[PDB]
Amino acid sequence: AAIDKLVKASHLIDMNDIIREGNPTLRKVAEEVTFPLSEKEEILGEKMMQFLKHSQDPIMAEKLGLRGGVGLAAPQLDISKRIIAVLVPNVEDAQGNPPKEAYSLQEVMYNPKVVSHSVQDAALSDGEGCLSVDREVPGYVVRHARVTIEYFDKTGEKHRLKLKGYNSIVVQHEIDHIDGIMFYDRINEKNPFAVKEGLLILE
Ligand SMILES: [Zn+2]
Ligand SMILES: [Zn+2]
Ligand SMILES: [Zn+2]
Ligand SMILES: [Zn+2]
Ligand SMILES: [Zn+2]
Ligand SMILES: [Zn+2]
Ligand SMILES: [Zn+2]
Ligand SMILES: [Zn+2]
Ligand SMILES: [Zn+2]
Repeated sequence: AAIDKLVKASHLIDMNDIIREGNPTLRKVAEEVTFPLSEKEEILGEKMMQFLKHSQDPIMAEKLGLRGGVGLAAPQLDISKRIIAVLVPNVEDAQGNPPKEAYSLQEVMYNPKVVSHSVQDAALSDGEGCLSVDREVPGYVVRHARVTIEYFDKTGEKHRLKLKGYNSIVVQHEIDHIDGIMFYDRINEKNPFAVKEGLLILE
């Protein structure tokens, strides 16, 4: 089982742990976790966060052969549980000063879901990618501009959070993975770059 390989104390998640487009696990609805968490589930969360951390450190990323990334969902590791990790850094300013907060979003989320959202839609100008998808896929991935989410942390504490902009896009993309939805499911079928009036194009 994947879970045993991934939770071994010395194991670091890398690209070779990521399942590929076509693997049926990517299209399942992932199973809810129960609290208190098993050790495996707690460790998996930690390994997932560490993966993002490693991904974002140019030298660790070079060492492990990782591209930079801000999100990861358990189904991408062949684990059909509702566990996602998100790590969205703030950027340095023009003078090279680090931001006051390292991250605008940093969480391992258990059983996350969208509980409400804006009528307005948004999409990243540059489109979206996927660690599991080894194809070029152009177009606007159309999502909710703003969302309210609930989730539980590793302790079982419930959180409720409003998200907008890029962080909104990120959590939606991850939650989609745990529902068996892929980014290109949300790209217009006739014209990948169609803009419905009022769509927020995010720079
Ligand atoms: Zn591995
Ligand atoms: Zn069940
Ligand atoms: Zn722990
Ligand atoms: Zn490390
Ligand atoms: Zn609620
Ligand atoms: Zn709705
Ligand atoms: Zn993804
Ligand atoms: Zn929705
Ligand atoms: Zn399509």
